[PDB]
Amino acid sequence: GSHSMRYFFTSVSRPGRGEPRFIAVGYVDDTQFVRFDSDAASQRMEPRAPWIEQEGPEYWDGETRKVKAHSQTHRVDLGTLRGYYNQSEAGSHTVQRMYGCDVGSDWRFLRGYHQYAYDGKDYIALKEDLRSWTAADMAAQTTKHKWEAAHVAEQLRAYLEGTCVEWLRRYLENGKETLQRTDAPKTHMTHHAVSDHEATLRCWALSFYPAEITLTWQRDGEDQTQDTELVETRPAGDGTFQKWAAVVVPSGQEQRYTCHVQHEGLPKPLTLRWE
Amino acid sequence: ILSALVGIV
Amino acid sequence: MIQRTPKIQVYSRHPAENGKSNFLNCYVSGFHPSDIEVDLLKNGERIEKVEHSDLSFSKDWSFYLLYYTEFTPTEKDEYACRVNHVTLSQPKIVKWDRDM
Repeated sequence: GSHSMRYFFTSVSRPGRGEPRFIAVGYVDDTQFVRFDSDAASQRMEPRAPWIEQEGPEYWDGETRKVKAHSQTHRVDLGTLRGYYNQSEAGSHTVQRMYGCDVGSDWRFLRGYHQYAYDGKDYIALKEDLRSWTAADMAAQTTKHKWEAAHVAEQLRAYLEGTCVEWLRRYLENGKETLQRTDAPKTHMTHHAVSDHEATLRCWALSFYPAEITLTWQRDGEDQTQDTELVETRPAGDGTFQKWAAVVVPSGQEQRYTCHVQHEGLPKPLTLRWE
Repeated sequence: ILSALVGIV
Repeated sequence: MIQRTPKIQVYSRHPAENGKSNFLNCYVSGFHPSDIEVDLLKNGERIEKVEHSDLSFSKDWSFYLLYYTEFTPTEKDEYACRVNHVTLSQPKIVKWDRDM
């Protein structure tokens, strides 16, 4: 199936409290593999997945050096943005950056991303043609011109279409056992009477990987989108995910409802009915 | 791996 | 500035079976800014040995973190997750229900 690799960077200023907090994490699909925490003792890029631990010191020394360069860039960015929007040097602010690439089921380049946000709001992003930019406001346009003059977009497409896809593949290979696995969800339902005339029917999807999944409830085969309590897909903590969906059913009508499950790990969609 | 260059805003 | 309140889910890694070792999770997501306080509680008491995932965020820039701790559920022990964030006037507490 499809795959992706992306780096997430969060920078938070700490006025009068010293250096800005900086955190970086890398993911291949839904598995995190590296991290860097400006407040940590090592001051180095660190492994968060078993399959990346085999990389030698050359890899860790290199990534530690580049991630520190990122840290410094965002430390300069915080001050610049503070200036662009004429803000008090006393308040705390946040800058986030995300970039990466997607490859199809054929492991071939599908698309590249490079987005930036200031205080949780879109600031600037690289368009899909990897040649132009989307500037949120006037401050962003100033950054856009700067990046255009420095031919930043060009350097980004080379990384996104080359290096990014190349290393993603390498990671997928080195981590075949983890990254290339598909754990079809384990499913089951629970029934709990809220009153003498209504009951809760909950549909569970457990231990599945990857995270992408579709879980719905239907009544007489019709969608119940608005009468369904659907929770956000969540991490189990062991690399797998979970999710459930529930509907309040009039006692005696359990048979009219069906749970539907779709996942890459299931050759054919599942349909469950309490009976 | 991370990208090489990182220009400021 | 933007402020998004955290969604909270308190659950166990594996189905709950009394007497068997497991992991108690508290997943907080969709919040912003990142400064957040999250604690796991056992019968009202703050659990000391609690770890959390590295700060990351979704497509819409909102953050998400997984706080977790090893535990062995029993019939009488009650667990809950307490969270505080700038968007909450009072710390929010969500009880653990082995059915959710």
